[PDB]
Amino acid sequence: KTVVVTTILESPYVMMKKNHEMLEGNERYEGYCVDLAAEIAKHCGFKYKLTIVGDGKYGARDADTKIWNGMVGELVYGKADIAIAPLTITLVREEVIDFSKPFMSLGISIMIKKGTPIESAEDLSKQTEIAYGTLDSGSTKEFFRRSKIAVFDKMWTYMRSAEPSVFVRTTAEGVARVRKSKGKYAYLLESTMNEYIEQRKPCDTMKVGGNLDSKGYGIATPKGSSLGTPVNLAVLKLSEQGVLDKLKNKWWYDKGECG
Ligand SMILES: CC(C)S(=O)(=O)NC[C@H](C)c1ccc(-c2ccc([C@@H](C)CNS(=O)(=O)C(C)C)cc2)cc1
Ligand SMILES: N[C@@H](Cn1cc(F)c(=O)[nH]c1=O)C(=O)O
Repeated sequence: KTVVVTTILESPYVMMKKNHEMLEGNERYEGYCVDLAAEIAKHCGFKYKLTIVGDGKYGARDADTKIWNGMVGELVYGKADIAIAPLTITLVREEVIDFSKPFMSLGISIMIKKGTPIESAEDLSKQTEIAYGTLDSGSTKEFFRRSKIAVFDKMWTYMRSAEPSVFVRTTAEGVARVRKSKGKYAYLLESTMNEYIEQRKPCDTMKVGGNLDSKGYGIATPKGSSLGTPVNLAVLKLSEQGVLDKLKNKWWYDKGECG
């Protein structure tokens, strides 16, 4: 059968090709996870169709109805066979879907407009002049909402009460907000995205400080799927053959624009 892959528009993992109007099917998209999908499919021996998740969400569970949205929802309710995306491995997700060993490491990080007098989360937490926010749904938001760490708790308590809202609906919105706010907004986002943006014109943002946590993205399958095992073996093989490194370099650094 043709494997249905759910994924999400997020640079440089999955992007629309420049002439995507005149192209169709999987050929409409480019990026790290596009390449990774091709590799995994080659190693597991399956045909596949790339589909952009309907609600443009990563995956969150409603506290009241217990219903999952986003890519995770697509997996749990039988809409997709596999998610190949920068989907963070988390405990609550692992309880309802299966993850491969991780294919890329990351941690929550801080993005500033160059010139901003901020070097750490503690720095942010100690002041109010510079606003700061996260993506409105996903593992970063959850990290802050659930954290028992003093500094991070202080930051969450600030963020959920800030007027107007400091949360954004896409990474693009967060980056744009950094660039337009003349140093008065800092954006908390996954280090991988931060590092990508740092390598792109107009070269006016930077990652500062260490990461706030350490985790990974994994390939996800519906719980108890037969695809789970071969997909995991493929991730291991791609890791050991240096393919994951080659792809990371390909999409992040090989054509860097900021030196
Ligand atoms: C959710 C967490 C439990 S976690 O993210 O899974 N682990 C946390 C821990 C600090 C950690 C975080 C990230 C990494 C890490 C290390 C390597 C990789 C890639 C490059 C290869 N993954 S692999 O499994 O080692 C490989 C042999 C295929 C991806 C993630 C390893 C350990
Ligand atoms: N990977 C996350 C989604 N996600 C993406 C980002 F770019 C980010 O900065 N924060 C975040 O939670 C998830 O799987 O929920």
